[PDB]
Amino acid sequence: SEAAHVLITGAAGQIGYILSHWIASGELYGDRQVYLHLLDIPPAMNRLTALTMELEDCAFPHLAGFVATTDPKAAFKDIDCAFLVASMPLKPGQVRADLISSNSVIFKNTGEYLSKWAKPSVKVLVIGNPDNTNCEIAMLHAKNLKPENFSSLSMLDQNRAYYEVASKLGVDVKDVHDIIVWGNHGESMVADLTQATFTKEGKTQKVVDVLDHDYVFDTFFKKIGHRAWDILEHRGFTSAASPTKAAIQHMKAWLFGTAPGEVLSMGIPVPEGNPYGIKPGVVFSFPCNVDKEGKIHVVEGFKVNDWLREKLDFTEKDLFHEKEIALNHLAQLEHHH
Amino acid sequence: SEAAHVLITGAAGQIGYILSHWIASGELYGDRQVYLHLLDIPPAMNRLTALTMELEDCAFPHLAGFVATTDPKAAFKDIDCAFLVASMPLKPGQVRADLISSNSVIFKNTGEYLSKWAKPSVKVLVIGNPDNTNCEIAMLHAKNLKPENFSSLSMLDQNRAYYEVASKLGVDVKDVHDIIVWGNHGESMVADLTQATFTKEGKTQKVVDVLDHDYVFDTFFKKIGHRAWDILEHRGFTSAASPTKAAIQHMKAWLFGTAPGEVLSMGIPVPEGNPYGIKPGVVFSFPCNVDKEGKIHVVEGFKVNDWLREKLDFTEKDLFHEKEIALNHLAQLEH
Ligand SMILES: NC(=O)C1=CN([C@@H]2O[C@H](COP(=O)(O)OP(=O)(O)OC[C@H]3O[C@@H](n4cnc5c(N)ncnc54)[C@H](O)[C@@H]3O)[C@@H](O)[C@H]2O)C=CC1
Ligand SMILES: NC(=O)C1=CN([C@@H]2O[C@H](COP(=O)(O)OP(=O)(O)OC[C@H]3O[C@@H](n4cnc5c(N)ncnc54)[C@H](O)[C@@H]3O)[C@@H](O)[C@H]2O)C=CC1
Repeated sequence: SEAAHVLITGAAGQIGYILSHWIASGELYGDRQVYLHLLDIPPAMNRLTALTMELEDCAFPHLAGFVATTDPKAAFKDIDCAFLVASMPLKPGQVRADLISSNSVIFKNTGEYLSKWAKPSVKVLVIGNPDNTNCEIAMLHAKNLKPENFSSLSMLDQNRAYYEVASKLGVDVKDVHDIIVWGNHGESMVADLTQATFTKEGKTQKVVDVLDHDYVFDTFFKKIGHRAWDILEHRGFTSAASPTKAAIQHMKAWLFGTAPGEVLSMGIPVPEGNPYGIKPGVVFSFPCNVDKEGKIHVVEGFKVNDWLREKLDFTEKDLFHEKEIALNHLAQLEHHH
Repeated sequence: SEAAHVLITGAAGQIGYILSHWIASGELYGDRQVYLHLLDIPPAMNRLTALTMELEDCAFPHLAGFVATTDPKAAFKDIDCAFLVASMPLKPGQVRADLISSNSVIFKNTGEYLSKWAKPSVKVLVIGNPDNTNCEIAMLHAKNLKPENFSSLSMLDQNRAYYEVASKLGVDVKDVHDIIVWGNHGESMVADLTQATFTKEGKTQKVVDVLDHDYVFDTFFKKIGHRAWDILEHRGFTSAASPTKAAIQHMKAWLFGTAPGEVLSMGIPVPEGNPYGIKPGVVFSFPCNVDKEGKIHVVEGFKVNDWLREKLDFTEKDLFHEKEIALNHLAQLEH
């Protein structure tokens, strides 16, 4: 077989460094070889060279080759999947609206590169923040691609939730089931425990039937929400290994399918006629599985109580608002020209 | 199965960060769960805490639990294997004798902790520099353990050599065979291409028969020698992912055995009656394989020409010298 071509943007950063090695080690594509397209900006090219040197010094049997570059054509040409890690960080004094705005241009341009140069079968995982909206913008501006080509990463938050709940309950993570992260990232994200069950001593119960209401519907989202800050506080830098783990997990499931009973939160273009009353037009985190053909499906059968309904409606509203900001910013720049 | 207990020293550093995650992902012990013992020093507590939070945030099914601590006893208690990454760095104005001396204390103490608290079957991989001598010192001070419990990491250098020679030949790494790293780390390391072959267009030839003499016996060793430096110059930090890769490769082979035809350079206490005329009493990188019971063996059948003989003798002499420095320093401290 021919090697799979894999793009990583912002390749010289923390996440790119780990992600490239992990993929080159064979963890993503199994026995198949990989060819890495490694994209960054000119200031970062020395760091990027250092990365390629270490890749080389691993003598990876799965690594068919690589290109390290600042050129979009070289980075996107004939790729099979992409980890869009790079984004424009928040500048001092900026609010979220400005973050959405600055990134809208990057992701418009990236959608255009994808459509022009990537394989029609390309699987694009959006990681750089604001990821749901960056994904929507990239998709909207990729004329030869389709919704099925795009998703955004919410698995980091799901993994955080699983560990938090399992620890609280005093069980292993494998003994907790059906925790879901819905909607947008950021403040409106819905960390849903209302479906969740756990097994302890051969006894299976619902999480919300055992834990205090205060914990579930207050303390829990608080700990999840301040987790990244807490890591930065102690580390001096933001997370790197844990988003990488989640990214590989998402893509591997997307490529080859999920396991029986497995439910992974994934940001996807909202399907028309989804069973949870979400309006098409944005990228929204749903409970998902993936079939052996690599197609993502929203998992049916979960229940929406009044609390969840309100939270879903709020994060839906939030996502359409972000989209509006992004499209308006692009329209204003266009008008100015 | 009960969880395998895995120690990583210097856990809060760059290598420790990646190594802990890679192991927790299941890549070392397969289906068996792991329980990480993460040791570092007092000023690194916050970075260690940060590491544990990220491990937690991966929701690894292979991670049974962890201890993250500055306490020796908690870190070494009932461990099954150890990656000894931490070491005393060279301080400005110090020479190699100083580096050997400062680390001898640390590794004497580590040998004692290992003997006192680790399982008798513990597999100890020494990574922190100077690794051959650190390994020898820890072993000598591990009363209840044996030479079989100890090895040192030379696989990063072998992997570097394979990619260098493959790139020079314009072939795939898989098409190059029998490159070996012998002896000590540092200046006297022997990057041996005299056994090595490669395949291309249906022909197998010796590397030394095809590549230029100046390349093989000068340019090549210089390239391998200034590689770490060149990465530092570009990265702003020392290598991390590549030594982690080699360390997992080494330990996984040690745990389950090597594949057919596979030859891994490994630093081991010199076996009596090894076929390459090396004296017992130091830790020396040999071409090795590992049997299905996890026992390391020196590979037989390689040839020692006059060039290799001289290089082997020089690095051997170098190792016994380093050992002497370390033991003399420890002796001074006693009296
Ligand atoms: N969705 C999720 O679950 C999470 C996402 N993230 C996102 O990942 C991003 C990267 O994180 P780190 O790797 O820690 O950051 P980093 O600052 O270490 O590296 C970012 C890299 O992107 C590069 N870059 C900037 N603009 C670029 C462009 N137009 N094209 C290509 N490369 C470009 C930089 O040169 C740098 O090498 C963050 O900015 C954040 O948005 C971070 C954590 C979790
Ligand atoms: N054998 C090989 O192939 C290679 C070995 N190395 C070795 O790896 C070592 C560390 O590399 P990184 O982790 O990237 O360095 P780093 O500087 O990022 O972190 C080293 C860690 O060791 C800790 N440490 C220092 N003294 C300690 C003690 N007595 N007990 C416990 N922890 C202690 C530090 O607090 C620090 O967290 C180097 O000292 C070097 O000797 C590096 C490259 C290749």
